[PDB]
Amino acid sequence: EFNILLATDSYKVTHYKQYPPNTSKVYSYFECREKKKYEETVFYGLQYILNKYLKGKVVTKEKIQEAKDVYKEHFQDDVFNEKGWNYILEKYDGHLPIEIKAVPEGFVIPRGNVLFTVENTDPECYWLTNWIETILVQSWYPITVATNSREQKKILAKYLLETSGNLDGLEYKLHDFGYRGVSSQETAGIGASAHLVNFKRTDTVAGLALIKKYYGTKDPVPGYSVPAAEHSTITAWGKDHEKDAFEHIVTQFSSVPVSVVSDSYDIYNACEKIWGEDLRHLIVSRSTQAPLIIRPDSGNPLDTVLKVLEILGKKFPVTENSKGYKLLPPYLRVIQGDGVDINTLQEIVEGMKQKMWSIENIAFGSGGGLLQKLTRDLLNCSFKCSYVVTNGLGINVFKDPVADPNKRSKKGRLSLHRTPAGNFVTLEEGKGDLEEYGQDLLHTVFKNGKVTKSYSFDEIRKNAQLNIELE
Amino acid sequence: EFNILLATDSYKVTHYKQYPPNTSKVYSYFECREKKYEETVFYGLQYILNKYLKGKVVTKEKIQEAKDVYKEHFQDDVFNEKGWNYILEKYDGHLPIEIKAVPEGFVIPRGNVLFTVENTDPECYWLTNWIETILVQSWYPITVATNSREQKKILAKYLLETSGNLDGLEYKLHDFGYRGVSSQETAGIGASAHLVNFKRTDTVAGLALIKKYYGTKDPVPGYSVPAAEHSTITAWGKDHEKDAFEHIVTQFSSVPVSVVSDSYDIYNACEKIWGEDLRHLIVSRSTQAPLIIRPDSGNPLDTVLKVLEILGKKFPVTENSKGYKLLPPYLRVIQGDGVDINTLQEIVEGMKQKMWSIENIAFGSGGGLLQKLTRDLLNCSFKCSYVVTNGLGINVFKDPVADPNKRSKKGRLSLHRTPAGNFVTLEEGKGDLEEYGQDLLHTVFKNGKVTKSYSFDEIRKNAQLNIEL
Ligand SMILES: O=C(/C=C/c1cccnc1)NCCCCC1CCN(C(=O)c2ccccc2)CC1
Ligand SMILES: O=C(/C=C/c1cccnc1)NCCCCC1CCN(C(=O)c2ccccc2)CC1
Repeated sequence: EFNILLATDSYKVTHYKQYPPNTSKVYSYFECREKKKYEETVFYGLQYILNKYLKGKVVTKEKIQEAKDVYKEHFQDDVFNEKGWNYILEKYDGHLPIEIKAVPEGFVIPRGNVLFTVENTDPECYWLTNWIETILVQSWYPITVATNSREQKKILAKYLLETSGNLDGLEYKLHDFGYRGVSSQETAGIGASAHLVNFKRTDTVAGLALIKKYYGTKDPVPGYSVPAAEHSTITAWGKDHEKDAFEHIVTQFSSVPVSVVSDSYDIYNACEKIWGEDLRHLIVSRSTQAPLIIRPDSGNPLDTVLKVLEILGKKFPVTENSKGYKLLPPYLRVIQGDGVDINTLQEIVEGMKQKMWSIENIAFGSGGGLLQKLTRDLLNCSFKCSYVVTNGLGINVFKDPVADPNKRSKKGRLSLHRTPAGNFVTLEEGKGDLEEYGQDLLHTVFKNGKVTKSYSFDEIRKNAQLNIELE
Repeated sequence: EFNILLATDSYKVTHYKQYPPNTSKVYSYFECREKKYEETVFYGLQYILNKYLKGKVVTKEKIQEAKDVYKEHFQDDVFNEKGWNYILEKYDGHLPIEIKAVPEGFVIPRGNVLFTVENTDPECYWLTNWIETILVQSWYPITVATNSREQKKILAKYLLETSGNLDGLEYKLHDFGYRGVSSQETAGIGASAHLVNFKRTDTVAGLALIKKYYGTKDPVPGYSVPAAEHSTITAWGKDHEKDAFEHIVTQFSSVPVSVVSDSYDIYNACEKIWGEDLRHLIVSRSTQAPLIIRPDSGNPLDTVLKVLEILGKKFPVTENSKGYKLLPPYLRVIQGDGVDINTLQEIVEGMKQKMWSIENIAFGSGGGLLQKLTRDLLNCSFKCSYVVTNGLGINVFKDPVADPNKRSKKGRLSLHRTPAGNFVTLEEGKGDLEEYGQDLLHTVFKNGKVTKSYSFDEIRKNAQLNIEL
């Protein structure tokens, strides 16, 4: 069973001996710190952490003793605030005397703004605010996946609008293939859920149960999949029987969309001769609601996409749409799901545009790039103390390292506001109290062991919409 | 609760309908495919077998849940309810799978078979690749362990060169990665992988994983040290940094303590606060309880070098037997910002050029150690190599025309020692020719049971550096 006393950076066990004596309040905040582009971030995932790990009776006698026993050996020393944890157990029935205020989930906020704040609600528990830094900072991951996924949606929207005149099907154009490429089962659920903030297609099934339990949707499920082959279901037929494999698979899935990985031996042969000639009659007969989707999976991603489109365009009836771009027949599409990240996605769609191929023709799968190849420094997600009360006097505190101004933190009590022009601003030094800037956009989401304000996944999706979708 | 029927890539739900009719066996293998990182540490499969694959993993309720979810997820009924029911009824929900693997902690060159998977009941031909997704997640502990060991090699080389020995090596790279990983579960897994090579970690989650799944003779596999963070310095107020420092070193007067010193001005902190105002509180400390000064910003090499130059003029420096400079034993440095395998190399080489012993310093690494890694780094990959259809075995493989690096191995595989004592993987069942001695893979899982396992102490032994041995 999870033990919050064993869920912090080891050194934090020692911090109750380090704060100034007579400190009754430690107040800290989280931001995606600005860096001298990812200019705005999607706030998502705190609600998961609050419910799974922080709410309710999280301290017990047994948990205190287990931590005491572990830390004794881990430090080869007795440092450990047994009395402080005892206090929470006795006085609050093991509920954390902490108040957390946050911007609503799904909100899209520029870099360098306060996203949430954390403070103790009992003077005895001044040490607790930063104890939970470690667990709360892991919110970096769903924030960063959701943000990077949204930035890819923006690229897709731009090019789809340019080459087709509308955004039909945008939400299906980036498909999560990342389950095997993430570091754990828990990470898979969290990351998949964050991608679904922006899109509707995923093979990372773990995201579904996460969303159902912690957020919820009106619809039965938040994400969808489609039948598809893997190399094993092709190669198992034998090298001389690739066509037999293709024929069997498209016939098994004759009335639903089906993707068939076509690069086991020679992608270009498969497109030109197997799909384009030998099995063409099984493809041109298909429904618009049940296309064949050809899936390359190797080679230079742009070069391969372009050559695949070139081959198909000569074997199948191509039209030119109202924008002047080439369009495959509706029973045939392509998905590129190898080596796709935000940079290569851009290169591919721009390449297609230059060769006059509509983005209607293609969708993308992304695995490692979408869910794993991300770190906490991408958006500089960071948690810092900005205000303490010592001997009954509040003081505004901060770091400001001489050699790195980018690491300077904010001072004092903070609030987030709309500007007169409709943008965002973070007020420092308790200045929000002057009420010159309308209401604080941070809301209490956690107080004294209870989750006080929750968002459905539908609300989050609405909050994270692109401007172009709004238009 | 975990449900293995909902723990695969969605498209694999549809694969039972795509294999050749009358297929009775699907046999697959995992390798770190050949294309830096010439050899990999095999670690973490045992965690997966015990936590997710062993025992009764199918129930009626689990089957109904998955059926209900997939109906909505596909907007269609494609789920193999019959196949999962067969496992439940015939085997009391235990997986009819056999997995063979190299021993954990083993250090093996790229492009070798590390484990194999096959069904033990013809009805369950589809099950081999159902569990691809979970098993392939072993990439992460393999990669963390491997990259951590590569850093130990660097530290070993330079500590040996600058000091003449390896004393303390296992304390020189400290895991700071807990906040920087993607989840609690990842934290435990990755921290445990670093502990294959080192003994210091602030990622507490790894201790419990190791105790539950591997075990050590010692009470715990990893250790920590008291240390400040910016909040315990800055809370004192900007004009009271000296007060914070004094309080902290006085509270921790008889144990090692690290104190982050760059809140406002690292160079001032070192030269004036530690080097002058509080010097008397440092030179009185025990060799068993040094002050460790922690910079945390600026260019990592430049800042380490300047910090060392400052301390060397404020404190008595000696020259060790190798000709390198050494701080007094009550004073050390830890650099824990921006450290990855590349910057680690740059720092120690820069220290060596300026005649500073590696004895003076340790490294903390967070995102670099536990998060900034992908499955592409070692090309960790699972592929089918052998099938039996209509009673005939067939060697199968992929070999994409545009990328020879993605070519996979053919047929039944085995791992052997060569005459020179190296590893070789034999394909096409050739291990059965008995020209290369015994298969080095062992059966680790069979029909719901873990059949062979390793303590964390043995894993550490297997993962030792040549220089250590
Ligand atoms: O190939 C796999 C999964 C592979 C996988 C999974 C997991 C791990 N590793 C690999 N899944 C098949 C997805 C095919 C979906 C198609 C794409 C083309 N398409 C559009 O572009 C579109 C047309 C009209 C409107 C909107 C979009 C129509 C829908
Ligand atoms: O500063 C932190 C943690 C900060 C943190 C944690 C978590 C997250 N984010 C930040 N931990 C302090 C560790 C200090 C250990 C010292 C290093 C110097 N040293 C040697 O080099 C050595 C000398 C002789 C023999 C062997 C080694 C002696 C041991």
